[PDB]
Amino acid sequence: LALKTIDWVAFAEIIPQNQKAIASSLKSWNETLTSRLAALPENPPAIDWAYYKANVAKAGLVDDFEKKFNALKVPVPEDKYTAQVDAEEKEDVKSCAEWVSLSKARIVEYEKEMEKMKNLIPFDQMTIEDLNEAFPETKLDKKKYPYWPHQPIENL
Amino acid sequence: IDTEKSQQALVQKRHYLFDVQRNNIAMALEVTYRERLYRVYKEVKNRLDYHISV
Repeated sequence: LALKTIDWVAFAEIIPQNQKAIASSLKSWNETLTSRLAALPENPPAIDWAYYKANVAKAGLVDDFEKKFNALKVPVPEDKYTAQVDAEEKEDVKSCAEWVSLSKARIVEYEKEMEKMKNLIPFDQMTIEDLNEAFPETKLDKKKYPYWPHQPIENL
Repeated sequence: IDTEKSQQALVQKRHYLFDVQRNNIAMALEVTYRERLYRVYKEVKNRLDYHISV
């Protein structure tokens, strides 16, 4: 049975806050399957007829019972579930690939802004217009205060 | 910037939830298969040794 390598709280970094219970419930179930497969071996230990032919006094009952055994098809379970979660994973890969693309645009937008703020002319040369352009919070609100000093007198 | 980068790393690691779903499904069906194996094995041996014991 091929299995996938797993870190565990690396799995908890990515889990959102709406399905924590679901997440660690799947974790618990994973542990149940770990110990349960580790317990029993792969195949059942086949049985010898010599101890079962030289013992049973019934007419060939050993042979036909074990023939039905060695001529039995046990129903192999089928997945029917990995494909849907694989497709779900592909779709999520798409969604967050585009998310990270958008945020890369934002990365270098921020870095352009940082290069601007790093390329600011020294302050003893800057005019009030240039300080306003480089710190647009300092622009006096000429709408809520149309008359001098163009701000509340408390801040004045 | 650094917060954006950390978000990128997390969303990179995203795929563990899906592969864990995969692992759990696989293990569950394997466990069920071996349980069926042992069910039928045990019970036919039970019939056989019932006959032997009687």
